[PDB]
Amino acid sequence: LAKNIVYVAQIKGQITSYTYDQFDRYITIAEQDNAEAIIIELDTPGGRADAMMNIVQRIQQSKIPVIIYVYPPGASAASAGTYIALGSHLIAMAPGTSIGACRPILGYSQNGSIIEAPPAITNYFIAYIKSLAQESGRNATIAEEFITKDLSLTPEEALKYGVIEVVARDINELLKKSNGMKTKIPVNGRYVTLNFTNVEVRYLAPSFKDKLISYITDL
Amino acid sequence: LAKNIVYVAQIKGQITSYTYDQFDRYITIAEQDNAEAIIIELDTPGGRADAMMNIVQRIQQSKIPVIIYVYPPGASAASAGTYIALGSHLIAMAPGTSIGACRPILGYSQNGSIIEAPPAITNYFIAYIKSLAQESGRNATIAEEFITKDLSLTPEEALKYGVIEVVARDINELLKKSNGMKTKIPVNGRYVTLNFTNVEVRYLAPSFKDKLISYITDL
Amino acid sequence: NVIVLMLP
Ligand SMILES: [Cl-]
Repeated sequence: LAKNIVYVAQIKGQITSYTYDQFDRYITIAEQDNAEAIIIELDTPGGRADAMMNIVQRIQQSKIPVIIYVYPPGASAASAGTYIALGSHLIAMAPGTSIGACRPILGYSQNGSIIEAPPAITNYFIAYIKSLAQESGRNATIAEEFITKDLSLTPEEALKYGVIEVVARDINELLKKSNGMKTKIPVNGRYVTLNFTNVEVRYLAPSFKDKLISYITDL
Repeated sequence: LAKNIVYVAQIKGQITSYTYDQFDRYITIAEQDNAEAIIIELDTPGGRADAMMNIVQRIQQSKIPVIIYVYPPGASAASAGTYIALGSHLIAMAPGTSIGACRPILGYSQNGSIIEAPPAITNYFIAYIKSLAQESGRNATIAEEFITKDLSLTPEEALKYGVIEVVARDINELLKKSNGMKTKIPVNGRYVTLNFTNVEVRYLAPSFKDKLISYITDL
Repeated sequence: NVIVLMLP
């Protein structure tokens, strides 16, 4: 039991009910193993509000820090993924990645045309995103604009505007740079200082089910 | 005199985008074969709002009557499924089936919890369900209560209250009772009289993709 | 583009 463990997992594609299950499974593994943290490499272009809210909640109740890492280069945490990022203990972005564009919608027509929701539901998600940002000490002005302006930011813009905490090219740089940082939200009632000196990195493989279901959603 | 072709298809589980694809596929086949009607045996606990609205729209554009049949016994057209019924040319229910229970929620949470829908979403769905009822000469008063009271009805109740047109034990009894009925919404701008004298019934198989997706669901 | 809703 005299080890320091960081888990790394991968989450890719639409945020659905199934994505909740993955988040729950990986975070649960890390908790049961008393990990110092879990890093989630996140690449998601969109998803559902309900699954997103359930994931933020599961991260809020996590017994270990959850670091959302927008990875690999070219990844995005757009739409539902931005809320997940904003709801977490720390956000890192890889070079060539994107955060933002969070406008809520009722979905897509037969055309593939955009079905915007009523004005008051936009206001509801503005409130929600402002809440997540203020609870984690992040820029709620820019967060609001993720919705009202469909604003999208590069990693360096995200850092300068005080939306994320780290820009890192890989897991190793991420660990080096986030070492000694405080979580932006508590872990079990307490803001925690990340201890990543002498850490063992453990990669959690996506299962066959994860890949199959992701690939089917994909199309 | 003329032999009238009627297609029968089964649609089961949660209303999603795959469900839209099923409705689209089954209705197209029937339109191309110049069918008198397509009956859809529907059993759904609910689902997604956008896919539901896409399905209602597909049914409005249908060049043939679409009959929603809540079947087999034990089935329901709850939540999104009720809007589909209300948006169709005729509704039938088997004994022991259910319709209604349409109070929108943002979704289900972790531990039996539910995420409440803001009043705007609720009012928006009240307007929409009342409109579908009015357009199809169905009880708009009762349809609102599907939402405001999470009201759910038996087949006998649904008929009595002017929500559905037919209570039938199988395809046989359905065709016999609905023969001579006018569709509740138009088919290409005319309210059609159903001719179920001299009928050939054809059952439509679900495709590979249908079977795969739902078998992943059963697990 | 978060998609919002469903019913129960
Ligand atoms: Cl600490």
